[PDB]
Amino acid sequence: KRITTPYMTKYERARVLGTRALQIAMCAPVMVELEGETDPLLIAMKELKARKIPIIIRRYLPDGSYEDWGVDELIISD
Amino acid sequence: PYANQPTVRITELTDENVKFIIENTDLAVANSIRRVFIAEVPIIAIDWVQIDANSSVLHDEFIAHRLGLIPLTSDDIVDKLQYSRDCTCEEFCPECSVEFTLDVRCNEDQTRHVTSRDLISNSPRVIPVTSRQDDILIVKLRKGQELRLRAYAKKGFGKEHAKWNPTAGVAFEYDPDNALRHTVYPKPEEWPKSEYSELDEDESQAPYDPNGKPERFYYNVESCGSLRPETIVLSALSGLKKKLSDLQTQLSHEIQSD
Amino acid sequence: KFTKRDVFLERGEVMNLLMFLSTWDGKVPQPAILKPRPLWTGKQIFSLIIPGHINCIRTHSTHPDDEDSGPYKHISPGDTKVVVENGELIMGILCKKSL
Amino acid sequence: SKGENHLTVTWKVSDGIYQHVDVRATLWINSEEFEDLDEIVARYVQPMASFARDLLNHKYYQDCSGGDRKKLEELLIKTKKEKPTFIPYFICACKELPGKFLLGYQPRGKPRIEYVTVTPEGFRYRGQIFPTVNGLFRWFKDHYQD
Amino acid sequence: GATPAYGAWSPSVGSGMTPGAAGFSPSAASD
Amino acid sequence: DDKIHSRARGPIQILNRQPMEGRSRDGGLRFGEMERDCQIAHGAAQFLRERLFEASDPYQ
Amino acid sequence: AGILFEDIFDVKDIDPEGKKFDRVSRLHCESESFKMDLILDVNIQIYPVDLGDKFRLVIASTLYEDGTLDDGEYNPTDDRPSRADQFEYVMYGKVYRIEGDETSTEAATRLSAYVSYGGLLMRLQGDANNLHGFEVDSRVYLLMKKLAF
Amino acid sequence: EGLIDTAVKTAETGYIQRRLIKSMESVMVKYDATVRNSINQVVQLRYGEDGLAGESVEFQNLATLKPSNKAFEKKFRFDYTNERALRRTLQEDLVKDVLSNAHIQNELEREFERMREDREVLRVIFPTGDSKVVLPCNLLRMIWNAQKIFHINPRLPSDLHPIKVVEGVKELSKKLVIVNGDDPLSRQAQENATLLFNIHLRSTLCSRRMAEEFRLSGEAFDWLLGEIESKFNQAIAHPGEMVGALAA
Amino acid sequence: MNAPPAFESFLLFEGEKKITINKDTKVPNACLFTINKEDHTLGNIIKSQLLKDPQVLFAGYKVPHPLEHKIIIRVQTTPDYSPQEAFTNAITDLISELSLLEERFRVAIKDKQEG
RNA sequence: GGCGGUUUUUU
Ligand SMILES: [Zn+2]
Repeated sequence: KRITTPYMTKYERARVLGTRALQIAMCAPVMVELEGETDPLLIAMKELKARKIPIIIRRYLPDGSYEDWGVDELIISD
Repeated sequence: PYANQPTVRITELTDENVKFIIENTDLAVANSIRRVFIAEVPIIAIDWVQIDANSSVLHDEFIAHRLGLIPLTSDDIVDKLQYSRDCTCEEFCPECSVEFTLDVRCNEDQTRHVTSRDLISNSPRVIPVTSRQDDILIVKLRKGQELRLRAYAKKGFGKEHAKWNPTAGVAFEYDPDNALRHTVYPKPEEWPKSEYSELDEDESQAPYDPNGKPERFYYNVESCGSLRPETIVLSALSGLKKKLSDLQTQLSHEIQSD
Repeated sequence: KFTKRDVFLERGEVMNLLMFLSTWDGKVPQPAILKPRPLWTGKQIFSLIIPGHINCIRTHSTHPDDEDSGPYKHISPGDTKVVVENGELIMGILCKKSL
Repeated sequence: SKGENHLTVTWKVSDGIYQHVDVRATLWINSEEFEDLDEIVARYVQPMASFARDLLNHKYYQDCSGGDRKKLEELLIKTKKEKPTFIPYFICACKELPGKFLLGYQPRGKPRIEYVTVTPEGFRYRGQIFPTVNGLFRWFKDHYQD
Repeated sequence: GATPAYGAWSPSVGSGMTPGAAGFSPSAASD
Repeated sequence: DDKIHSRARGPIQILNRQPMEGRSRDGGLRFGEMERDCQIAHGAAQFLRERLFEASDPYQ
Repeated sequence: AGILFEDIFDVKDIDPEGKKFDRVSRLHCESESFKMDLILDVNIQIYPVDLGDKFRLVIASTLYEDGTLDDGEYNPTDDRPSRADQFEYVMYGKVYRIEGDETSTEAATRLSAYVSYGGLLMRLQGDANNLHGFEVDSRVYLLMKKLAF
Repeated sequence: EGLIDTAVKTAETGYIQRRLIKSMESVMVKYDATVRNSINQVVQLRYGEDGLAGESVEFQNLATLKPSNKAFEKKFRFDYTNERALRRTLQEDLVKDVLSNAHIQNELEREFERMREDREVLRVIFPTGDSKVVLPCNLLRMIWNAQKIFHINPRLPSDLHPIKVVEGVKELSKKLVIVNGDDPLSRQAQENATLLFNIHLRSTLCSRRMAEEFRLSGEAFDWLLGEIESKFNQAIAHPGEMVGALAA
Repeated sequence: MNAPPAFESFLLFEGEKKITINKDTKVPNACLFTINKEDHTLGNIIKSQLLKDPQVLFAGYKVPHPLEHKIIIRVQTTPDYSPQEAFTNAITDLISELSLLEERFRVAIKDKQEG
């Protein structure tokens, strides 16, 4: 019974990319085959394109409730 | 699918400037030769100055700047000397540099005019333009002031610094009569006629020529005093040829490695 | 001044300008004037700069208003009425109204 | 060599085609393997490889020069006109796709390729796992008319 | 790494149409 | 040359442990309230906090 | 064949509204057989033209006789036959508009093809019978040669 | 005088902008698609009285606005009686259909009634007759791109049945949603929010217009619908945007 | 303070190659030659010589940046003629032409000097 | 390891 928009806002996308890049920089298991790159930000972008980032966004609503979305669940904008 | 056969004709040969005309060549080659005259032309000039005592009124770097601007003849020494950077020794060896010394001191009451004549060069031929017309004024000293220094002049080209710029003012002109229309005159009658204009005084500019290529490039190379004008032309042609030869050698090595 | 109708370039100038195009497909366009000599046009060279298949119409600054009503609507004598189709400049001159 | 702790076992899928498997290619097992690493093979890798090699027991299997898709395609599009009443089927192994086997046949008058996967319990075809190796081949001959 | 998943891949099945008649070979026994 | 300036954790004041001010004192540029409003409009709260805390005056 | 159009024209007026540019001018020409108007813009500089001059204008879709429909690219290194060998002024443009006097019942009887040669515009107005080979969004050539008569 | 004016302007506008920003530095769009301040007080049920970002909006004209009744009637009615014109536009396999089937005739009559209703709404909404209005998707440019891509060639009879255009527009209006929810109040708010846009969309994509001026084909129209819905969804405002600071 | 020296406009740095070749993938028989530590002098002439060669479909040099001492010459010849040999022949014929011009100039000068 | 004020300049 989720009513929030099914698209990924730019703010959420940017924050998720930065967070995944940081987790990767701290030596973490990737969720996609690396074609031959070492930039953690690029790896996070590739992971986003592949839809394999193990992160779910907890969007809060004005009342107080919150809806948990998944990078592989909601549609990506860019 | 090959190059062309350019011809040359000199119109004025003097010890200060040379006017010539190159025919059956390309505008790019003409401009390249001009830029090579202005920059890539080996020539000697003061470069490493050492001042032991300067009580003059100017600065300590002002003297070095003026000494670097002073020309030095190098008719048959620049082709022999090598670049100090490519030298295979330490300290300015006479094989790749010329030495100069200056030691002046104003004793009399009248002010002194330290000119370029005070630059006593160790070599006979490498000397400032004072052979054959006043000398280059370095500084003026008053009673009680002095100036003692020793300088070394090396080989270089204009691309590095303006001191090694032999050509004073290269005048290059192609197509006097705006025939190729490379320059559109809003009012042709208001512009004068070029020095090399063969058009009569009635018509303002020659008519249009569609199947017309830029040819007949007029050069007027004016030498500063170091190298003769014809010597500058020959040195520039040799330098351009050497650059092309080095590029070809590098290309052959690169093709062979791949 | 480059996008005017009386702008003609030689193969040398065209190939030199094409060097400064980071999105060039690598193919030289057919010259607007094959004979008596290959002459490109300023507008023809600028067409390659427009990416994709963009379509737009714009009016030039010195565009007489009493032109669309009378004849020569789709063929302006003064070379106005910028009409870009499939990302290719056809008519008109570029100015602040278009760029 | 990819990471640490885990271990990789390389085995023979068939005649020429090999396959690597990393244990947690992902192969799950129990924790007692640390005491007798012989079990990862004596209970999973070796039985799976034997199931994969069982195709060698049937003469209908071939090599096709390491499983050349082009060769099978040309053969299938030529035999359709050379012997319409005797269209053969083939089962081969691909060198560019370990763990899979190409089952080449003609569903219709158009070219098409199909693959079958091997699993610890047996094989996998059309999304259904089979406990035996012959059961899948006997079920294909009946359910290939879809 | 250079040795990724193989069996975990989902075998995609292709679709098609062919209003054909029944004239193929029968079936064999399982024995 | 008289106007070029940079910084990478230079000296800090004594009253409010924040970067100095002035090119001579080797100080950092001021992130004005207008810059705060610009960042708010962009929506880069992480960058905003990094500028107004991380690279300003961290303290516990 | 590919000859979308071919006809002789004669010049009758140049830049009626005053010459705007310095190298291009309008050529208000009229046919001799088909009775058609032509508002061409040519390069007066390289190919000068005066009043009363006649030229054989041939709008084609390709320069080859056999008609292979070239892809469209500058390829001077081509030894194939070319229709441009017997023409003095050639240009490559793309017809961008085809207006007509259509109605809501009976078809159109008079068309007008507006083509742009990379900047230079040409309007060829006439009947809706000889302009069948003109279609919007399509490359064409000019091919015009002056007749000595 | 000019220098003094510039100085005083720079001195006053600074304080003005400072106050404007401190008044609304906290306003922002929430995930509930509603603008609120720091106290969660609703300022706008939908951002900009629409719920769309101010970046993907361009100027357009309302075709059905300020027309002459007779002009509007003859331009947005699609006469299914002139068999000659019907053959000229559509194809023979459609002229007979539009002539025989009366369900299609009733559907077009209902469409024209809806078009008249939307025109009256615009007239009572936009007094003074101002056609220039800001809307998200530029339908004219989209139709032009579709033509140039699919090579429509406006001259030959197109293959697009008016029932197809009507059902496509209806399905597209049902898809574009802002106030999600089957509740009566939710549906009423959704209709009121996307009213002007749907009115403009219908006025542009009309049976007579699509069959006379555009001549789009079936695939071209399908691509047009897809592009319109994608662009509208992209222009939807992104929750978590400081609309307050932007307006300041 | 950050003014570059004056020798970095012609002198090569340890590791930098004078000329580099890169084949393009957009069109056949196309090669870009990157020359380091050169200017328009050693580029405009080569472009003009390549243009004269009829088998060269395209030939043009550019400078990625004025402060950067580097140029890129894109060449494209017929499929039966490679850009490497095109460049080689261009440079060779240009060198021969410059030598002939120098000899002619020298003889003209020696004739003008009392002759 | 150093402060407050004023003035002058620059976008
Ligand atoms: Zn030495």
